[PDB]
Parts: sequence; structure tokens; C-alpha cells
Amino acid sequence: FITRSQAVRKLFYYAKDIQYLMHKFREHKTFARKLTRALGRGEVSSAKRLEELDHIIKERYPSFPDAIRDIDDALNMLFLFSNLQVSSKIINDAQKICNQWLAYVAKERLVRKVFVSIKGVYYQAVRWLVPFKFPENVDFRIMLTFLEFYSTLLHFVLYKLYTDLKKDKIIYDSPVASLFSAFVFYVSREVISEAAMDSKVTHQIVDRPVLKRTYIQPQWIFDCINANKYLPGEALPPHLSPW
Amino acid sequence: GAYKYLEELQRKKQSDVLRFLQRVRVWEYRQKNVIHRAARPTRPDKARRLGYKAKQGFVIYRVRVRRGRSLRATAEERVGRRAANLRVLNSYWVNQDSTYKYFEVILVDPQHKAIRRDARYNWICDPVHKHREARGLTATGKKSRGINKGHKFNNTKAGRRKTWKRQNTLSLWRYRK
Amino acid sequence: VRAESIVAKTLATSREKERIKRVSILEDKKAKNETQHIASGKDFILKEKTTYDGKPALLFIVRVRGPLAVNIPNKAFKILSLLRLVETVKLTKNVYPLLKVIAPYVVPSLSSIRSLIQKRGRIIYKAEPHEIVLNDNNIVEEQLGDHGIICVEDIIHEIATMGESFSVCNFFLVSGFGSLNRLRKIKQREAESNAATAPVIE
Amino acid sequence: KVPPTIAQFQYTLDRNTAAETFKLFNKYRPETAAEKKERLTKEAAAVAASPKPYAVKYGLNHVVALIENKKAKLVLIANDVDPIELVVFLPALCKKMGVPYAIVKGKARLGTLVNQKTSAVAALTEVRDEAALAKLVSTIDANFADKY
Amino acid sequence: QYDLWGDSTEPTNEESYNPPEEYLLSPEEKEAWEFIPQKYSALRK
RNA sequence: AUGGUGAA
RNA sequence: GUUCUUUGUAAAGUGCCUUCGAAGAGUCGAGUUGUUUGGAUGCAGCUCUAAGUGGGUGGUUCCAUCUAAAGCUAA
RNA sequence: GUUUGACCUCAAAUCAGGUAGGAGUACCCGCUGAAUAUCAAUAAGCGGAGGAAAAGAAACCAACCGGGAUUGC
Repeated sequence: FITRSQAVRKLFYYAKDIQYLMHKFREHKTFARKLTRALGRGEVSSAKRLEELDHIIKERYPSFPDAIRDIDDALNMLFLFSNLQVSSKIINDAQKICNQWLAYVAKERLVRKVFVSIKGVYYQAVRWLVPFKFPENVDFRIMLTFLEFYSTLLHFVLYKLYTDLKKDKIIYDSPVASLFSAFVFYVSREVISEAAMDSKVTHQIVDRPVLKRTYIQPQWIFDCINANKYLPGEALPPHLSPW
Repeated sequence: GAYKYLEELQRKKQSDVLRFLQRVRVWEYRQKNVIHRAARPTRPDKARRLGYKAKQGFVIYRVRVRRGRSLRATAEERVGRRAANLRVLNSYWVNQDSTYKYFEVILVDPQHKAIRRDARYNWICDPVHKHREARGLTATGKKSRGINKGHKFNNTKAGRRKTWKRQNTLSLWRYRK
Repeated sequence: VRAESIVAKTLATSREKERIKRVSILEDKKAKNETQHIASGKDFILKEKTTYDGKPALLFIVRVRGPLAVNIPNKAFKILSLLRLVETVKLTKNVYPLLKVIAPYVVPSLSSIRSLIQKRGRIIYKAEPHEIVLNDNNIVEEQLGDHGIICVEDIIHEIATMGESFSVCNFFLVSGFGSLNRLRKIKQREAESNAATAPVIE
Repeated sequence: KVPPTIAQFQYTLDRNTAAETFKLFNKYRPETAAEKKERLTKEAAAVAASPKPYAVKYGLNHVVALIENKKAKLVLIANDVDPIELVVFLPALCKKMGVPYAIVKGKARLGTLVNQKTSAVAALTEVRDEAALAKLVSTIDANFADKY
Repeated sequence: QYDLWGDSTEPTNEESYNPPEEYLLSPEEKEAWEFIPQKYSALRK
């Protein structure tokens, strides 16, 4: 059998399924030398003129349901980058993709399980994870390529899902959907949000020791998904993982 | 134009500047193969007046021939044999020394579409021009053949063999004269 | 090193020093309200031209890192050291005369402010110079909870709002090389490119 | 040790004045093929009174045509031309015509500023900036002709 | 932007922020551990 | 005489 | 013959006036050595190597005729 | 700059688009070539083309009141 290094150089694996697989990344290398030539010439107009994975997605995932196999890692990487030498535009695009996915999920409310953990707030639709909104204290090139591939896959996934503006300046099927319906919550500094300040609500959410719209903690919602025992200031239950 | 200055400078062949240039160039060529592709002619005026043009289709070759079938004819034959797909148009002297004499020959490729579509150069694409040096149709070949006008070339004006055949034939008409 | 660099440095320093001197003289004369020998007695700020309202508005500060040829003067050095903006308060009547001086060396909504605060996350902590990250909210409570800050979100809200943590927190809180990165920098140079009486440029 | 007509090269404009000359010449870069094509297309679309353009003269035959007419004010000559005979006489022609000349190392460097891979010579006839050209000519003269 | 597929035929480890004290590893065993469940007052802390 | 053949 | 197109301040020609007005170098040529001619010519190794109102071919002071050292072209 | 670019030169690719050998040979072109004058620029040999080939529009012929590409009779 051809060794991995030997097969890569020619292009342990089966030669039968690898030899035929030998068939723009290589051609892009010419752009570097063209840019160097333009820089040497000392004129930028030619450089501007020179400046002016769908195929792999289908073979890897011939059908939309097959995407679920890698959707775990895809969402993990996308959410990790959404909160993270990656360019700022890449971070913005990753954040936008995650926000669109969350908005679509909320539109259908296709959520079944949740678990707040030290690593992050776990979720289930398929399981996915997002870290906290805090700064994160390795070769990012691999991470960049993985992010690009996962974003390309998620673009088609979101297109399929959707087929089937001053807020930007501020930012039945299951018990989760059945429960909390019409229960308009009010969230304090820790549905209407107090952060926007910078009533028809039936419940109010606040975790501070001192308080003045029933006072409930998010642990109530978490446990119900997974004010009986969640009044403000009281000890919360063990919060065991639903899985 | 500058080409007049180049011609005038080349007129004084024995000038110390041209002596230095020639001795440098011969030494440089001595480290190269007998026949090799030349990037550009070393005598642009001579090539230009010989019909060479800097366009896709023309090729310049430098060939070395032993001193002492003229040397230019031998060089043309060698370049034609090596450059079978190209047609030899003309050649000019570029250097000499006690051991070797160097000539530059310009060739035109009839296969290149540039030459084929060139109204001023597509004539060489005709099959009758194949291996011009072989039949002595080049400038050096014609000169060696004695082709010219006047009494000095009466016996070799056009064909040294043809006149012998003409003067050896016995023309007989239907009605004898 | 060739004399051209030092010559250019001296010329730029002299020009910018004269520019700052005229600004300081104009501000001093305006403080006296003797609008009889100055081009403009009022104040302006440029986004377009906008009048400088007396309201102490708070806006983010950005560093432009230049003009490079202008060696920073002593006054600008001290102003940047006090504001620790040398590395690459509010808009009050007493702060404007000093902000205008460093105007050539320097230049929001809840969405931008919250992200900036939650991403940069500088926290002076005890080695002594530790400033790593907003590690835990309990750190803010221990170091700053006495002022009514139970978490960094309180600091964000009080910065967005006209609170006291906006002032208190001051004591608590294309960029590449290679051929490929030269064209982007050259393009950005066009956006990268000042009268004393002119309005402040934002 | 070579004939005096040779070795006039290898003595060239200093780094500072050469850089100044290159900076001055870069201002008059001729309109490249793409720029000229797009400008002509724009003009045709607008059609579907004009000032004389300014650019550097670099063609050896064209430059020699401008030289000996006394129109050329400053000429740059490459010192690495393989057919040295093409440029051996140019300095003498310029001296006879009283046209200041400057030898700049590198034909490739000379051509890089005229949108060409290589350029044997470059000359300026018209100017936008005359004081700068005169100062550069005086500096080149004092640093090259009076020295060598 | 297009339907490239159409019709076709082809876990946590109890690391909660407020877990039972038994889950939390003892300080002595933390040396041998060289993610751990930890006890916190609430989500904000 | 010209050009080839085989033969130690 | 029949039918669509031209165009673009596009390209040429005629007579006049006016200002200018380039020309194939290791080439011609002489020497010598091999070669051809019934021609003394030409061909060929090599020392040297020509000028621009210049050069080549012919005769009694020169007068007659062309502008070589590039190439294409049916009968 | 204890670097990064402009070219120029030289190699390689089962690279893309192309051409060259050789055959025939009465005629054509060149080289060579026997049995000091004669058989002889023949015989034989080698190389290069077409239906024809070569040559071809004078540094020509003439010494005339001049003719004006080459080729054949």
C-alpha cells in the first residue's frame, strides 16, 4: 500500500481509491509573482487591474441530512470564531452566520435540551456549543481552512433552511415550545431588555441579591427544558446534565 | 537615426574599441556550443538591412566554423541541417581570429502564424524555398555561383552547367536549315 | 543616517509647533471672551461642520500614529502620558483645549461599545503589571464592587449611561508584511490622508 | 585597462542623485496599455479642447531622433547594454550637442519606470516643475561631468 | 444560493457551574488530575 | 576508373 | 444583375508655390596560393584593407552608362 | 536589508500549439568527381525542391541620330 507521504508527494491509503483522485489553488500561486512584478514596476494601476467549496461539499455530503455528521464540529468552530491572525472581516462573517442560524432556530424554536457549563452553554436541536461573551486568552492556518469549509457548508445549509434595522446598533412540538409560550419575560442587566435603555411582562429575571413581574431565575427555564424552586437569592438545584 | 552611427562605427573595423569588443565576444562564445540559439543579434544595423525584424517568428543563431564550400556557405548549411523546421534567409560576419571565424545567421519560421499572415514575409513559406542554402540561393550562395550581369559573368551568368548542356546539344528541326 | 531625515523632522516639528502655538493662543484668547482679534470666537467640530455644544459628550478615542515626520512636542508627550494614549475625562470646556493640541495625533452605539469592552478587557491586577483579561466577574466585585459594580456589565452600562463607573473605571481598565500585504496598505494610505482655527476633525 | 572610449561606464550617478532622478522621472510615466485603453474607451463612450500629454521618451531610435535636435534636456543611459556599440557614441553625441547625460546602472531598472521590461535609454523633452528639472540637471552635471 | 442537492437517497461530562459537591474533585486529588466541575454561586459568578 | 559484395 | 452597408473632420491622385532632401565595410579593392574557362574573367584558404558632388564598367584632356556589397515576382 | 523585489542567463515538463528525416528522381540547384593539352565541369557519389526549377527587373549592352527584366529559338 502507498504510504501517506508517498501518496501526497505523487498527487496508508488504498491505491485503488486514491490514484483516480489525483484530478485553482495551484494556479493562484501565479498571482503572488504577478504582484511582485507589479511592485517592481513601481506602478499600482496594473496591480489593481490584476486584483480586479461547492464541489467538495456535494461529494462529502451528497444529501442535506449527511451534513449533520460534521455539523457538530462546524458549529463548534463557527461559534468559537464568533467570540474570538484572523482578519476582522472573517470574525464578522462568522458572527453573522451564527446570528442568522440562531435567528432561524428561534423562528422555528427547534430546541430540546440545554446545559449551562464551564466550557459553555450547551444546546440541542443536533448538539452545538457556544462559549461565553468574554475574551479568549497554535497554527491558525488549519483553523482558518476549517472555518472556511464550515462556513461554506453552513451557507448552503442556511439557504436550504430558509427556502424550506436600528437593532443592529443596539445588539407545541416539544415542552420547550409548549411551555413558556406567551410568558413574556423581562430580563434585567444580568421579551424586553434593560440594556436597550442605555408592563405586560408576566415574569422578571434578575440575579442580584437586592431587588425591588414575578422574579424568576434562568435556572427555572433551564430545568424546565431539561418559580417552584428558583426564587431570587435562593440556592439553585444541582443542575444535572440532561444527557 | 542611430543605425547610421552604428554603420559608421562598424566601418572602422580595426578601431581599438571594436578590437576590444571582438576579442571579448570571441572569448565569450568560445565557452558555448558550436551552434546555439542567440537571444538577439550583436549587429542590429546589419540584420535590419538584411531583412531581419524583431517579431515572433525570427530566430538568430551563432555558429562557429574552422578557419581554412565557403565558410559562410558551411555555416548556412550547418544551421539549415540543425534548424530543419526553419528557413535560412541571410547571414553576416560577426567575428574572426587566428583559429575560428564566427558568423550570425537569421532564420524565419514559416510555421508561425505571424510569418504566414505577414504579406511581406509569407513568401518564404512556399515549398520552393525549402533549404535555400542547400541550393545556394542565399546571398553568399548566389555570389559563389557567379550570378551577375556583364561580361565578367558571361560563362556563369545563370547556370555554369546549363550553358555546357546548351552548347553540347544538337538542335534539329523538322525542316533542316 | 542621512541628513534628510533630521532636516525633515526639524521642519515638521517647527511647523506643527507653530500650529499648536496658534491653537493655544486662540484658546487662551477665547477663554477671555475678547472676540475682537480672533477669526472665530465660537467652537466647531467636524464629523461635515458641526457646532461644539457645551454638553460634555463622550466619544471613543482612536490613535492615528502621525504625522510621523512631526516629532511629538513636550506638551503632546505629557498629554498622551496622562491619557496613556502614547502607545499605538470627558469633552468638557477644560478638556477641549488639551484635546485639540493632540488632535492631529488622534481621531458610537451600544453594539460597538459592548463588544469593545467585552473583547479588550483590560484589568489591572496583582506580578503587579498583570492586565490579561476579564477573567471573572468576582474580580470586579472584589476590586470595584464597593462602588456598586457587581460585574463588568455594570461597567459597560455605566459607560454607556451618564454614571460614575465611566470615570471610576479609568483606574481599573493589512497589519502584516510581505508582497501580498503591500497593496492593501497602499490602498489604505489613500484613506489615511489642519488649520488652527478649523474645526476638530473626527 | 581598456580604451578610453570604453570604461566611461562604471562611473555613474551617485545613489542620492540617481534616486532623485528616478523620482522625478516617475512623475511622467507614460500611460500604460491598460490605462490608455480604458481612457480611450471612456472617451468613445462619452462621444457615443485637449492639452498636450506629457511623458518620458525612451525609444533608442526616437531618443536619438530627439537628440541632435537639441530638444532633449536630460538623457539617461543604461551601462549594461549587451551591444555596447549602441551606447558607446551616445555620451559623445550628447557632449557635442551640449545635452546633459547621466549613466544609470541597470537597463532593467531604467525600463521598470516606462512600463517596459528593459529600456536602453530615457530622455525628457517637455516638462510640467521646470525648476526641479533645472536643479536636477545642475546637480547631475556638477556630480558627473565635472568629476569624471 | 441554489439547491445543489434536492431530493437524494444518500456529550457533556457533568461539568455544571453548580454541580453536587461530590462531583467537584477534592483539592488533594486536583494534584493527581494534573476541565473539572466547580461550585459557583450563580450564573453571573 | 566509379560505386558495392564477402573474405582474418 | 440582385440585396444590406458605408463616414471618418478617412485614404489617395492631378497642376502650381514653398521648406527639406537617407542610399547594403572584413564590403570594393590589391597581394598570394588552389580551381574553371578556347574567355583572361570568375570561383576559393589567408596578410592588409577603401571613398561619398563617392564607387563600377569602356577610349582617345577626360567623355558614355549605372549605383553593387538585401530580397520577392506568373508568362 | 544577517532581507525583499526588477530583469538577463541557463536547465527541466510523458506541458499546449507546430515542423524536420525518408521515398521517388527524366528535368532543376549546390558540392565533389576519374578512366600538364584531349575524352571532362562527362561517368559514378552526396545533399536540396517543383510541376516545372534557376534567373529576373542592371554598379547592363554599346561608342551609336543609341537600346532598357529574366528566359527559349
